[PDB]
Amino acid sequence: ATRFASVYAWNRKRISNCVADYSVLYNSASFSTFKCYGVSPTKLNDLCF
Amino acid sequence: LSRLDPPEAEVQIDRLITGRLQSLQTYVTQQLIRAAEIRASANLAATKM
Repeated sequence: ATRFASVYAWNRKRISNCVADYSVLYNSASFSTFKCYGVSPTKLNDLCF
Repeated sequence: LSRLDPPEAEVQIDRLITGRLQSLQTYVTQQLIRAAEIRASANLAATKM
């Protein structure tokens, strides 16, 4: 996307009713900080929620 | 194993192992005491017979 929200007015969105493919999350290592707590950063593609 | 990486999965598994081992030791001690009581009862029954 082009724009984001403020820290105080953080935008909340619901994700469901679709297939989640987080390949792009780690394929494009353009994010300075990428940390997962309680879930494997690499196994994100082998989980259901 | 799936949620957490080996670093902290090690301590989590260690805690689970400690708890389960404590439960097993308590159960085995109780079983030993009960077995001693039943052996005394069986000796009494054999003497009566």
